[PDB]
Amino acid sequence: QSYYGLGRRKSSSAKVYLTPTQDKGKITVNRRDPSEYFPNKLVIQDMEQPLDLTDLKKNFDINVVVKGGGFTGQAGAIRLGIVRALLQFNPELKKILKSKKLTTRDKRVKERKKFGLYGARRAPQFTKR
Amino acid sequence: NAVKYPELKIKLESYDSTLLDLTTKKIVEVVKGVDVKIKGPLPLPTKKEVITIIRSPHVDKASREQFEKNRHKRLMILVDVNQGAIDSLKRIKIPVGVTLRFSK
Amino acid sequence: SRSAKKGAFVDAHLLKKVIDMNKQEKKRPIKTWSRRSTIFPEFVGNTFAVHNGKTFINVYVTDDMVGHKLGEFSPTRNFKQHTANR
Amino acid sequence: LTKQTVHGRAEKLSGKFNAGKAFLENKTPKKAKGKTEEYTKHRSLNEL
Amino acid sequence: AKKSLKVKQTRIPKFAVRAYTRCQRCGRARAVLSHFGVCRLCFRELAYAGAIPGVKKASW
Amino acid sequence: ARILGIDIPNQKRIEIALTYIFGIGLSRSQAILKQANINPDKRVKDLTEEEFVAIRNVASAYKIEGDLRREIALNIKHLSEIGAWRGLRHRKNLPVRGQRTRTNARTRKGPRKTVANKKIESK
Amino acid sequence: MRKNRAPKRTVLPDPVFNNTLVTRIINVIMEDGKKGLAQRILYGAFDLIEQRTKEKPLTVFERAVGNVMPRLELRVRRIAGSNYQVPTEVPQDRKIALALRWIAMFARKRHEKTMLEKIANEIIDASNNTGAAIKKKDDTHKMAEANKAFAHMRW
RNA sequence: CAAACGUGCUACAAUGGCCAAUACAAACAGUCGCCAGCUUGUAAAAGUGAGCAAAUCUGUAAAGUUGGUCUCAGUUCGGAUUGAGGGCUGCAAUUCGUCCUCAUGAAGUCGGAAUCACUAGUAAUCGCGAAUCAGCUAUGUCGCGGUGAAUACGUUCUCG
RNA sequence: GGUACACGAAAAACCUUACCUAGACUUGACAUCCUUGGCAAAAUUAUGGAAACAUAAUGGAGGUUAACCGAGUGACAGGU
Ligand SMILES: [Mg+2]
Ligand SMILES: [Mg+2]
Ligand SMILES: [Mg+2]
Ligand SMILES: [Mg+2]
Ligand SMILES: [Mg+2]
Ligand SMILES: [Mg+2]
Ligand SMILES: [Mg+2]
Ligand SMILES: [Mg+2]
Ligand SMILES: [Mg+2]
Ligand SMILES: [Mg+2]
Ligand SMILES: [Mg+2]
Ligand SMILES: [Mg+2]
Ligand SMILES: [Mg+2]
Ligand SMILES: [Mg+2]
Ligand SMILES: [Mg+2]
Ligand SMILES: [Mg+2]
Ligand SMILES: [Zn+2]
Repeated sequence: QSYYGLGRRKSSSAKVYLTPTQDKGKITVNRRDPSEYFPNKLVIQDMEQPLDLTDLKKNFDINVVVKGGGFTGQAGAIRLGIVRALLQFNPELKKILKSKKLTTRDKRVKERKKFGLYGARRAPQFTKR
Repeated sequence: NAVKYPELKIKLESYDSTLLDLTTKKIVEVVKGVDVKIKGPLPLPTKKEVITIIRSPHVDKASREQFEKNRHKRLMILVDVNQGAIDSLKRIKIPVGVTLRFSK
Repeated sequence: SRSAKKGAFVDAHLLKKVIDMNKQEKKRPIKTWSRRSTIFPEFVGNTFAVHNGKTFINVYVTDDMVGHKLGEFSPTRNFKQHTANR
Repeated sequence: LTKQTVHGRAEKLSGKFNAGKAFLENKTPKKAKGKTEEYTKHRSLNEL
Repeated sequence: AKKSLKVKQTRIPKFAVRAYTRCQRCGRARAVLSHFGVCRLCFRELAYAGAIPGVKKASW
Repeated sequence: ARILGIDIPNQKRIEIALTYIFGIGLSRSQAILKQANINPDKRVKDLTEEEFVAIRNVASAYKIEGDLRREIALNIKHLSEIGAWRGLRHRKNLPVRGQRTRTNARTRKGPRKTVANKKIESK
Repeated sequence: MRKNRAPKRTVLPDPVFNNTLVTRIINVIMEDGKKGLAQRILYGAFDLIEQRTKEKPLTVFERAVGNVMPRLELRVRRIAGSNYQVPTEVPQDRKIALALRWIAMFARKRHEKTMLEKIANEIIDASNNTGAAIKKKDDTHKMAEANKAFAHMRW
């Protein structure tokens, strides 16, 4: 009985596969060791942020497939993906996970550049005199 | 019975969207009224080109409007057609806007 | 800069006059509008009147001026002194 | 005490003028405008 | 000096690099859209009348 | 040090020491370094006579650093003794290539000699 | 003229020593938008602190930052000539924020070597109330004490 | 071009310079074009040459991670200027194209009085693409994504 | 001034180009209306040419003049 979750953040998909196991979780991202797929700049804890405060002793085998974005965006996708898979095993977990706001799409994406402006919200220097 | 055309790959593209859906409905209805197994009317990504034009005639480059032109695209591949379908394919009359990429 | 395979460049109108003018002993200034023609070894010894834009400035080519462009040894604009604004 | 001279330019550039003059006398009016050709249509219903 | 330049642009030049693109409706030389052969200020008038199929206003 | 009249820093690696010579930059220094086979990252102070002769020989084979200054000097004189407009432009201490001279190009004009902008009492 | 109070974004608990404040100072030393670089620099300084002070780095950091934290804040209020200052009690959130800003500002000006050792020295130099950030806090406190009279009038 | 101002780029550096290995985008564009691979070349590029009328083929992602080195110097910073040799486009590169290689190494060590923008994927910053275009020191313009902050107590003052 | 100054110009070597110096033209490089014929304009090769332009050449798609190629012709074309 596996579980599936689909997270997204900054145009980055995520396919998280939750498999019941009792021989250590063995976190895995895109068939590669997390310490090598990510700059291992301590970003690994973030994805596990909702999998820590509840538990990881249940040794859920993680099968992550992420295609798109940079590396923090990919990390954001799997946290939501981990949480969406978590919403099929013990619907109580949802309540406490909802609290910390770890069950909401961040809704934050890069704005479009506007004409006459040096960026999304920047604007040229103004000279009066 | 014959085929005379294996893997007829019809490709659709048009500047408009609603006409494109209409043409796919008409194409599918005729081709299913004859004995052909349609793979399916799949959508392809729409190539969008955007041109930026300054509104003012002489000065004020800052005030510049924008225009877009979308090339909506669809794919449709027919397995076996035969004369029974091909002869009925002659009376389809595709609205001008829709563009065909028949590849045989 | 200029490629190798291409080589040098003369308009071949300047080249034809120079060949004709070198054979003739009593050479006189050659009126050429081609500031684009590079100075070829055969040009040596002749004198040309390059169009600066207004007049024809006379240049006497030597065995040393060889290689650059014929218009490079003449000017086009002139600036020699400003004037106090205030 | 002088090792004659190892400069003087000319010689090297002389080959360059010869190359340029040979090109100029070679010049063939091969004026053209294009590259790839054919495969230019918008299709139909193969007979409408 | 407009009419003479328009006629000369239609006529073929003696060098390939001598050929430039001028708007086909008016005679404006700069800011010509090769995708449409129409300058920026004729493209606005034409786009606001519906003559060019598919050029709608953009919202992005 | 000992290489001609140049005094390469003694506490600095050889590949940078060669750059300190006038006629030898960095890329050409590496060419001499690789050609002589002497391994880089070897502080010049911790180097032996066997390398000091080979490096000198290849440097002598290349263009002498002292002759380059007179080579550039003859070339400017060569350009000015022809009467070229480029020579004239180099002559009056101005940009020799196509650089603009309206509001910029002060690296060849030294410090600014502020004059008096026009007087505008309005019109 | 606004009548609205701005919201506040989360501070985040630190990922190592679980001391929020570490993330704030990381963001303070941020330059060129490099999260990675800043974490490395800062974290390296705690390791240098271990090698030198033989004590827990979080405890030393709190002892430095808590000691640097000011109490009074002087707000400029001009009427006719110059400005008569007004001492006011700063909130707790701004207290930590101002402390961190000064710590970073005097750290990127020390005569030391790589900013790892530079920033490491400033914090260890501030745990004993003898440094550059301390002097700044001392100066503003003395200025407020001198201008105690106008504290009653604010605006 | 004796000068002055405006808007930007590059810097004055170890949050960095150089070298090696290496992970992760979105959007757009393309048959006088995109050009894979291969051969030659210190390199810009040349020759051969498939593939792609395109969710198929092509347009190397960089910051970022690790390792080595520099050890704070007007320097392995900074790249101006200048000399020479090459490559591409084009009849044609001197006036007046840009790229590469070599050579040189101006000023500049945070900038006076005074000023500008910005309230989250925003400021800052790193690359990518397109338009006009044979080519173009567009560092410009219009777009796309990677990393990603700080602060807002309040209307006494300031501008509208 | 704010509301000009990487603005018109989303590409000034030739072209662009509207400027200057020169070499050439006059119902004109382009157009209509009128009396009138079409048995061409191109492009390119020669010579003189800075190139405009001239003198000689293959005399040219076609469709009998459709479009244009012209003659005659004054109203006029043309002006960044
Ligand atoms: Mg007009
Ligand atoms: Mg220039
Ligand atoms: Mg800009
Ligand atoms: Mg380093
Ligand atoms: Mg594939
Ligand atoms: Mg200095
Ligand atoms: Mg540098
Ligand atoms: Mg040049
Ligand atoms: Mg310094
Ligand atoms: Mg706001
Ligand atoms: Mg910047
Ligand atoms: Mg105004
Ligand atoms: Mg011109
Ligand atoms: Mg006939
Ligand atoms: Mg007839
Ligand atoms: Mg008028
Ligand atoms: Zn127009």
